[PDB]
Amino acid sequence: WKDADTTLFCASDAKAHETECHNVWATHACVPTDPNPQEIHLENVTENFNMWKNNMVEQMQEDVISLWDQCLFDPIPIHYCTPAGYVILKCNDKNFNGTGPCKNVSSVQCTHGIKPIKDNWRSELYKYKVVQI
Amino acid sequence: QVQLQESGPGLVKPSQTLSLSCTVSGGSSSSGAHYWSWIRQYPGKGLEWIGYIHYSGNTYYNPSLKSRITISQHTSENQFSLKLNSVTVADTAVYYCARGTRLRTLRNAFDIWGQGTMVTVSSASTKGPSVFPLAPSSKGTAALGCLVKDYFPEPVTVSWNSGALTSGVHTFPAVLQSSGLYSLSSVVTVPSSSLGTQTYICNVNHKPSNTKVDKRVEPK
Amino acid sequence: VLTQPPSASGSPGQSVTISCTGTSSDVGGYNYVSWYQHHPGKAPKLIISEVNNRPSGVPDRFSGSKSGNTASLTVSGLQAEDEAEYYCSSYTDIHNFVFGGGTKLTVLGQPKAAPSVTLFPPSSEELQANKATLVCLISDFYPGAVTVAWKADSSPVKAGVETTTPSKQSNNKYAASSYLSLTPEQWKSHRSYSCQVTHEGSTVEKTVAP
Repeated sequence: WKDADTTLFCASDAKAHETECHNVWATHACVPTDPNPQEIHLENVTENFNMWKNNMVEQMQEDVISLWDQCLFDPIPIHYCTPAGYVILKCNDKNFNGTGPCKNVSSVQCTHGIKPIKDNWRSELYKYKVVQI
Repeated sequence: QVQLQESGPGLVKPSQTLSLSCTVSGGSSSSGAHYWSWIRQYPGKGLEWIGYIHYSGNTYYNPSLKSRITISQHTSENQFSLKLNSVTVADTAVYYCARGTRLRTLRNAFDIWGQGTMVTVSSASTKGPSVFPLAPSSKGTAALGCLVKDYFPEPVTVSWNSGALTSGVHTFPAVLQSSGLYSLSSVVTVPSSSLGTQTYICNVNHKPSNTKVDKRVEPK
Repeated sequence: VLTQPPSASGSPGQSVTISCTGTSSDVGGYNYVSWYQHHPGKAPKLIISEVNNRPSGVPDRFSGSKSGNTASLTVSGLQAEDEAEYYCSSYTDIHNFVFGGGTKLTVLGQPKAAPSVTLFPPSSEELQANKATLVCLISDFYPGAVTVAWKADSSPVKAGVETTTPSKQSNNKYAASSYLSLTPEQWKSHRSYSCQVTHEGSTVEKTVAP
């Protein structure tokens, strides 16, 4: 793979039928969540992450803009995912801080379900990285 | 690379049930978080969203189709399909399949389209045309024609004075009436210098019904 | 359900703008307006997405916008390859979409010409055979983008009407045809019959009587 930058999409379990502010945004912005995502253990290999250079903390926050844009009470989980030809590498190291080496990586299709401030995103982002197949 | 190929019938009888199939080929189908949509263009008019279905199996039809409609998927053979019921001549259109995206910067747009496939609704079995003339007079240039009305199916061929007269000639696209029958015009502009003098004949030709009509066109 | 103008023209080099009027729940309720370029017999190309976003491989010179409920697409610096038909769509409500009628962008390659309207009455032969059709012939005009309407006496009609889409002549100019079918009683009950064609804000109108 190459470590690269691409246009992501969002997915949620939002209800089409109802008025809670960003249920309303998500129904017009995101797709439904697949109840069984893929999680593939990296055998053996290690890669270098950098929460500070992650252009998922660059597209997130632009969707948070359009969220409030039309917004004006409970948040639900939103997932961020990659298109064909790309995939998300996830760091499973427990004393990982955000940067440097990470021996236990795995690949995921979408991120975890995120409660909704760049720093609040990075509080959960840290372990995610995009590469191109 | 990912293109969309629509297959299906050209003709269907009224009250029946059109069903078209679209084959993805690049390229994902099931694989992606896109939406797989059906859109028809009434040539001119003219453009209308039918519905789509998501990789998760979620269907979203147009509200104005009171249960005349279902859409479904073959995760397997990377293809999907629409089944439109109880069709009338109204449903005559070009049908495009298209990929709807919910990526950011492309949200609720249709990035990939299909080249389109023409679908015609009509009861009619093969019928030969009625060739009616369109006369000039002084009611310099004059202009006269042949109305080739009520035939099926297409095509029809016109030519004036056995192909000798080519200059000033124009034949129109055929036009499907609510009946289910076609109709077209052929017309030529001329030196009215020669209306009592030069004879003018259109040579209609309808191979489907093995009919050939040659109509005299003259003044008053 | 959205509203565009039929034609829109400019000469090579110039800049052209195209409206697309909606309602507060169509456009102006969502930032999901799209624009599609459709060359004939070919698959439509998406060119603007989410109001003003050029996809990859779409030139710098196409641009979107919306004021209130009227989205708008601009083409800066025309070239021959831009001559096509352009549609706009907007998301609307829980999963639904609306389109405009389409706009013919003609990149002017020759003098504009107003349409010549010849309106043939039903022939003897056809009348004697029970039926009657009025043939509007529209000829020698440019750009190739018109609109026809019919009138009985001076009342508008759309029952029993079919129309050609503008087609090129041997002299690189455009032609089109509209038909009005009716029973001969309808023909000689009404005082007169009018075919009127709108070509770029002008409106020519021929009339025949029994």
